Amino acid sequence: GYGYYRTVIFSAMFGGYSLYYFNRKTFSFVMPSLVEEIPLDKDDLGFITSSQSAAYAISKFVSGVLSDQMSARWLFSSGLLLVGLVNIFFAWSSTVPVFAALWFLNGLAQGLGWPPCGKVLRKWFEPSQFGTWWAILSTSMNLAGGLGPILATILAQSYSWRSTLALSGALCVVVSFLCLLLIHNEPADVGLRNLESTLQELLLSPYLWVLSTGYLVVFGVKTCCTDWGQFFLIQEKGQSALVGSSYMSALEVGGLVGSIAAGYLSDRAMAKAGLSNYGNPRHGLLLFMMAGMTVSMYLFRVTVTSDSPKLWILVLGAVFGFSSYGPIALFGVIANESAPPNLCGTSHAIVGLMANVGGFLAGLPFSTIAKHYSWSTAFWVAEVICAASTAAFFLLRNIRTKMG
Ligand SMILES: CCCCCCCCCCC(CCCCCCCCCC)(CO[C@H]1O[C@@H](CO)[C@H](O[C@@H]2O[C@@H](CO)[C@H](O)[C@@H](O)[C@@H]2O)[C@@H](O)[C@@H]1O)CO[C@H]1O[C@@H](CO)[C@H](O[C@@H]2O[C@@H](CO)[C@H](O)[C@@H](O)[C@@H]2O)[C@@H](O)[C@H]1O
Ligand SMILES: CCCCCCCCCCC(CCCCCCCCCC)(CO[C@H]1O[C@@H](CO)[C@H](O[C@@H]2O[C@@H](CO)[C@H](O)[C@@H](O)[C@@H]2O)[C@@H](O)[C@@H]1O)CO[C@H]1O[C@@H](CO)[C@H](O[C@@H]2O[C@@H](CO)[C@H](O)[C@@H](O)[C@@H]2O)[C@@H](O)[C@H]1O
Repeated sequence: GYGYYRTVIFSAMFGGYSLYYFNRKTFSFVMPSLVEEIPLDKDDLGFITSSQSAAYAISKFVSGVLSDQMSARWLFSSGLLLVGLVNIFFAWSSTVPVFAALWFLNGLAQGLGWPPCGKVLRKWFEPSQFGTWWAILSTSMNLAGGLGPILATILAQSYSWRSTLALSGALCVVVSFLCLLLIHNEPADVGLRNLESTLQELLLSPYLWVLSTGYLVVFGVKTCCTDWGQFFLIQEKGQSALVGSSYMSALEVGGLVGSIAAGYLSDRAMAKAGLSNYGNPRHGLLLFMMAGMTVSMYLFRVTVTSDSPKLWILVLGAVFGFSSYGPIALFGVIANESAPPNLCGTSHAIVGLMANVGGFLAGLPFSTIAKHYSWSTAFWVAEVICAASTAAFFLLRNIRTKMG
């Protein structure tokens, strides 16, 4: 009788996470029609966004460490209420400091979304199907971000800005009780069945640092290419400004399909596996996609000129997105799967912590080296770094897998 329970649990988690991500960018969704009532500038916008980003960055790690002990049913609902209440309070106030102080709590509550879902997925679904549903659930954020602007446009036309956030908060509070009532933390509670590791042992496993370095390199390269690619294409390749938007759209469209396909293929690879404590069945795609990333970077840098047509650029962007948005999901799955059953949350939190520094590296230093020599001089550096990391991961493949 696993079918009904799995269906209802996944539906509840999908709706809950869609609402969590929708109630995170609602400020940006309603921003246009908010300056006429309260006169602001770009500095206030930066202040609020920075406060939210810092709060989210801290809360992700804190929640990831905490969720290993507290229930994964009383977090996924408490965070959603808090988000809804903060949204309502934002709706019923109009001044910069209350906005800045409320959005900090918004981010702090937003940080409590994923770890409970990951824990429930690990302790409910099969070990050979844990990557497909992970990838499918990850697309709720994409769906919310792609459909939200349209709903905001058709809603704020017939109402005001304070008339939208109140409804969003009411919806969040209403659905919080449903997600609390429907989610079962473990299959043993109902009456079904499913199938000694200190934290120091987790911190004393080389595989964790290998995964951390891989995630750092992949995320840094992706951030660099998705940030300064338009500037490279508009100031060195002599292309029209129109091709940048198409290039980014192709990159995102390819990335979504890449994530889903990587999840499904890695899950399929596990069925035909001679389970052991050495190696990893998901390592084939964790290397093939990185090689594809390097090849696509080389082709984008070398064989692109004003003579090149639009189709070539679109294909290159799609291939780069397909090869770039997959290894991130695979790193997440591997870090949340190769850990002791009572320490899944901590390992994922430590791996994800290694991404803020990657973003910082992909930020100002890249602009500095571009300012000193050129854009191509920095893209070549990124290329060689990625190639060296791919090689190093290639030789270091049979390292011990099970942490602890
Ligand atoms: C108890 C703390 C203990 C640590 C102290 C060391 C320093 C701590 C600060 C580091 C940290 C929290 C640390 C988390 C917990 C650490 C626990 C580790 C324990 C190890 C055992 C906050 O770091 C900064 O975040 C910046 C906000 O961005 C702010 O700088 C201001 O903004 C600057 C430009 O951003 C300007 O220069 C200027 O406007 C300010 O300067 C700062 O106020 C804040 O300090 C990490 O924040 C990072 O989150 C990521 C989110 O992805 C952010 O990436 C981006 O964010 C958005 C734009 O940023 C984008 O929209 C988003 O697309 C992109 O992803 C990063 O940018 C950064 O935000
Ligand atoms: C099993 C899946 C179930 C179905 C759900 C998932 C599939 C739906 C995907 C929807 C999708 C694909 C667009 C092509 C559609 C064909 C796709 C084929 C499948 C569908 C048949 C829409 O992507 C665009 O959709 C547009 C609206 O249509 C938005 O325009 C807006 O509207 C204007 C006025 O309305 C306004 O001026 C203005 O607000 C916008 O300009 C764009 O903002 C949005 O990027 C992807 O959305 C998702 O992609 C990711 C990429 O990482 C993006 O997240 C990013 O993360 C950071 C870095 O990772 C980025 O730095 C950050 O910027 C971004 O947060 C977002 O894009 C996210 O939302």
